[PDB]
Amino acid sequence: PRGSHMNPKRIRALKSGKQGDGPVVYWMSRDQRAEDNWALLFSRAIAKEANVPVVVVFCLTDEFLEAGIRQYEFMLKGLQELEVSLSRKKIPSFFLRGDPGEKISRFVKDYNAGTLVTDFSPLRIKNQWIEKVISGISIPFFEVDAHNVVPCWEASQKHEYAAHTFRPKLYALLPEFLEEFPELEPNSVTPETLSDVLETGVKALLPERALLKNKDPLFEPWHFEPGEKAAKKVMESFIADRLDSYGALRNDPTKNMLSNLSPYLHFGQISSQRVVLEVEKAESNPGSKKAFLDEILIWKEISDNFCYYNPGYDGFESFPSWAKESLNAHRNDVRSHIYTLEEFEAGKTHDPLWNASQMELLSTGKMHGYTRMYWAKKILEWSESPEKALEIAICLNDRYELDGRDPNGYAGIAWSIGGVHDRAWGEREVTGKIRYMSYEGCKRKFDVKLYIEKYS
DNA sequence: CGGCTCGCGCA
DNA sequence: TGCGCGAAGCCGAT
Ligand SMILES: Cc1cc2nc3c(=O)[nH]c(=O)nc-3n(C[C@H](O)[C@H](O)[C@H](O)COP(=O)(O)OP(=O)(O)OC[C@H]3O[C@@H](n4cnc5c(N)ncnc54)[C@H](O)[C@@H]3O)c2cc1C
Repeated sequence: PRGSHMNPKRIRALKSGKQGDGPVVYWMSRDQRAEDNWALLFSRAIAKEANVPVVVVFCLTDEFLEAGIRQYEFMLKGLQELEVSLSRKKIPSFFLRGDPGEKISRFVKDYNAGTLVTDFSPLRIKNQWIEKVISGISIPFFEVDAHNVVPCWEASQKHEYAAHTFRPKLYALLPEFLEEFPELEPNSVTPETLSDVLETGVKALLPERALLKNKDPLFEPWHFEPGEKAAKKVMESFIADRLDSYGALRNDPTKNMLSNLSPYLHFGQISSQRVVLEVEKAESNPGSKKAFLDEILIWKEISDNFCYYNPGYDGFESFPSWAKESLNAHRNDVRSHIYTLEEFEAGKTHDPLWNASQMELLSTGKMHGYTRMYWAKKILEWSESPEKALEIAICLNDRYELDGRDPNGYAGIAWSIGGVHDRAWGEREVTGKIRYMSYEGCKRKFDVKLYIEKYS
């Protein structure tokens, strides 16, 4: 589809047809950014060879009622900044409200689009929208992987059992797909208010707000500034101040040594390929670079491999055969404790370490990467069944995490509860052969009293 | 067959 | 804190 700096393996055809005489339409969803976006670049390249302008369309769905204000404001404020960025490049952006299966097909017919492009997401609801759009349009429909360094359908053609089998496949394709991004050329031709959608949506989510006793909100919004510009600053400070000590202080929740990039990486406000490009060129601790590259490349893209090849990624059926047989045998085991969804949500357990972990989630929207393991595994230990544990963890993870509703979450929860991408460990009660984490094990690895005292 | 992103005993 | 071992089931390189 033309291009010199454009690898054709990044784009695949969802529907064939005669290319219309209208503008090229980029259905933006996962990658909400103007820079370092292969989908927006491939849309501009197709627009250049056809001598037509490119436009961006974003469909705001009713999915925001399932989450809260913390994710709604973080995403909508970045789209307000993105609207100004695309305007400087003469790219007009259109924001629709409703079902994408019906709104995109109507926008395509109304604007007389010539070609339709969208980004890649392995989630179930995205494939449902794509099949609805294919049946309602008659122009070519393409899909570009702008979230992974190596395209998901190109890195592996099957479900990967572990990371030690996915690691050689990914790193073998890095010299081809790891490249610099070309600049977004502005439009040569020419062709709802986001402020009202923000005030309307916030007023609908106000009753469901997380509060404390004196009716004060629990969420602290000053920890992470949303937007494409702020995501660049978070990367720069991480490379300059936090990348050196990353390899040694990554599992210490009392130290702020993480990249803090998952809120921006989830909404697509920053390209993970851009982060890899800068980390590769940075002269820092070699063990710290290898530890970070293993996270943002192997573990981030293998979660896309998990959801894309297992349509029941949020279910007990996606668990391996050894894990399902172990969890099934311990179904009748008496639990030491039993808490419901409301008691897990308010942090009213007997474990001050688990409660402090839940408080960091409710107040900042980003639980530390290490405690999220202990947070999820203790749910399986103090719940009715593995299905209820999977249901409570997914609920709290997608409702209060800023990086929630992400393929990393369903793969991370399945790792902690179902042992996905893990192996079997010592036999125990209730949990069986699933990996076990203890409060005493965290006491020997970091100052637990400091973590508890920080979040009450 | 070899090696996989815990708890535990011991410097 | 840092290291070596234990307990476990299975992939995949042959
Ligand atoms: C039960 C559970 C639930 C999770 N929930 C989510 C979620 O909803 N959204 C989410 O983005 N991550 C989730 N993860 C992964 C992990 O908790 C976050 O990626 C990380 O804590 C975010 O902080 P960070 O970006 O500063 O981490 P860093 O150490 O800076 O990691 C850098 C990047 O690497 C990737 N990464 C790191 N660790 C993992 C991992 N274990 N799996 C996959 N990718 C990883 C992420 O893209 C992250 O932004 C979850 C993990 C677990 C165990």
